[PDB]
Amino acid sequence: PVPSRARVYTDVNTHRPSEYWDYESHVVEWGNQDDYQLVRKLGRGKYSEVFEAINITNNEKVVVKILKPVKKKKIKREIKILENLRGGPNIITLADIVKDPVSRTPALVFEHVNNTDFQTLTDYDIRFYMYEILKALDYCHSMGIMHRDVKPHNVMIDHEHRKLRLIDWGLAEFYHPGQEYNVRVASRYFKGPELLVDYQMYDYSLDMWSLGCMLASMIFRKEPFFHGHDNYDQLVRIAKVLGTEDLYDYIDKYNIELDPRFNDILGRHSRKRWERFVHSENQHLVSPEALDFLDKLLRYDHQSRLTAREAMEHPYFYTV
Amino acid sequence: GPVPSRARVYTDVNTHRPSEYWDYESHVVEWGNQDDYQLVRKLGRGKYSEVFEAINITNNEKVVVKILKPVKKKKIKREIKILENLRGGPNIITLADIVKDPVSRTPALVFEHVNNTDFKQLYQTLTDYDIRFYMYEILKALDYCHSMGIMHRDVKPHNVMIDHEHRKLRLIDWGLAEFYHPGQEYNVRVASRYFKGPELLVDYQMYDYSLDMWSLGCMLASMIFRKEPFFHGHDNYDQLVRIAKVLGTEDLYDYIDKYNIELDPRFNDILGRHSRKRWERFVHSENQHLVSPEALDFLDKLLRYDHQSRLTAREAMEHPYFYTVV
Ligand SMILES: CCc1ccccc1-c1ccc(CNCCc2nc3cc(OC)ccc3[nH]2)cc1Cl
Ligand SMILES: CCc1ccccc1-c1ccc(CNCCc2nc3cc(OC)ccc3[nH]2)cc1Cl
Repeated sequence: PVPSRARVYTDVNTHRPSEYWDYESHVVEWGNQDDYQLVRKLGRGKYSEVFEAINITNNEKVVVKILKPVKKKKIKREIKILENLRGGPNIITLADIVKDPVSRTPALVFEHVNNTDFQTLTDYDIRFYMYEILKALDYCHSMGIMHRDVKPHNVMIDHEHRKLRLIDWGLAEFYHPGQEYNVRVASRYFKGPELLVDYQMYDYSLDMWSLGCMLASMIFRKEPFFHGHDNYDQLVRIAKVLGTEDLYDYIDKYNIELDPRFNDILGRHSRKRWERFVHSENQHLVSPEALDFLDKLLRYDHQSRLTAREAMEHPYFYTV
Repeated sequence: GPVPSRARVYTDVNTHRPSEYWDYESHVVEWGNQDDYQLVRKLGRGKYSEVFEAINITNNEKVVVKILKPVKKKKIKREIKILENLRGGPNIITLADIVKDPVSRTPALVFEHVNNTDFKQLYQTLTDYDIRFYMYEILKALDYCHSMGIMHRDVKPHNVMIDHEHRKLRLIDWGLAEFYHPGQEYNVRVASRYFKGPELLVDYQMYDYSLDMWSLGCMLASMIFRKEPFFHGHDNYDQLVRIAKVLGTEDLYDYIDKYNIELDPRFNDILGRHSRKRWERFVHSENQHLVSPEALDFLDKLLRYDHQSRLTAREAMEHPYFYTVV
């Protein structure tokens, strides 16, 4: 395959000392979890359990994410990235790194977030929160980090305080030009074309594809927008909207070899117009600006997608 | 008999934990294969250990291998359990592996590598800021291990490794460490002569984390005054006389009376009568650049006969002497 690199923040890690991006060499100081009393379980992840807790030293609520130590290297990676991004705009704030004295199970302690469930959402609300996610993305990309798991589940919102946080940095990675990354990242519905066609030299632009999937689901009230039933089928769902002509132009541009599992399922599909997804229940959220912005996000060619900084200057945000 | 005493902080941390945490005799040690490590050079030798720099042949990383002379099996289980409990704590030496050589079957502990700077030459280059910085780093380790219900019981310069280039500090050699249980009567034959707290010297067995705070105080005094060691006893009885020559014999009697301690008759002919000295007395041309009212106030609050009056590690971290450190 043809090599590729990010159009923005290409060498931000290259120009930084190894201590910034060498997470394997990072020394983790595990404090005592006795300073936190667990209150209740909030939810479960594939390798984590999140709890609401109280910091007994200052009577403040916190969130404790207890990690199943399946891969030690991955825990070091998440901790290093969270430490590097700590305090960045709309990034979940790592407050402490602790282990229970008896269990010795790794646990991450974060700032509390009064997560609203979610209906009454306005056109302005979508622009507002989309801009808030872009602030987090332009910040983490500028810090040489790809989130690689952008989806609604990883965005916490406190609608009362108009506060948004990008969470779960467990799949995040440092961007190095020319690096070949594992494509088994992100959640099925939000996997970029690059992951599905097994193109390993991807970049921050993957997060922009995921953001586009979120936008399409909201404005069209179709969740998920690209509803694959497996990783191969996911690419077919994309092809049913974007067309198969541009998919071949993409794979040809990067000299990608298509897995033979696509042979019997891909078929032939026309490129659809975004206006076709507009209906009576969603028309109050759709506008020419929204469709133009969406069109500039959902592109097979990762290099042609808007960057988070370019996306922030789009007319769709002129009102925020 | 003597008046009972308990720690002012972290009193019941082990009492409220399941026996698995502190019953080291029942702990099952999994001894791995030492073939993954090649010994490079000897770093130093302890009374019952030899510490080597080694290379982990599976990942080409340097490690530290402590080969223990298995004189007391229970003590090895204790050290292993404590190191396992504290594994990953701030400024605590990190146990990486537990191994036995296939032929020798000698117990060996494998730790994270530490680039130990020789301070015998950099003792002269240290600044007031450096002493406050490294003292704060030791207090992080102590407040952490105490919070984990562990007393180190051998706090001294030899058991503190510093990589000055990276401003990295590690509290090592947990061979004498013990689990704190309120009301437990401990062996007083712990720590190293110069660093022994008065509780040990007067054979008061019901001591606690505060013992480590006296030892830290001896280290602070030897550094800021450039007097190594600060309390230079020639035997364990004489060590108390050297402390009394500074702290005075009036406060020593107030201490033993408070806990109804019986003073060993071996003290009769050597203790004498001594005035309480002012800390400013130890200031001289060679060390004045390391001394300040804050430093002497902090030292005065560590070096107290009464173990209960000494600052805890958490109280010590909030002292004005540390206002200048992160
Ligand atoms: C209105 C903004 C918006 C624009 C476009 C597309 C979607 C959305 C959106 C819609 C809903 C949500 C809320 N997602 C909830 C996130 C969440 N995981 C959690 C995990 C937990 O424990 C594991 C607990 C609470 C959690 N809470 C976030 C977002 Cl960003
Ligand atoms: C400025 C730091 C400081 C502030 C206040 C009082 C003392 C000190 C201090 C001064 C020097 C040192 C360094 N000690 C190194 C100890 C050490 N064990 C070793 C064991 C070895 O084999 C078993 C080999 C080398 C070793 N090397 C530590 C400390 Cl904590």
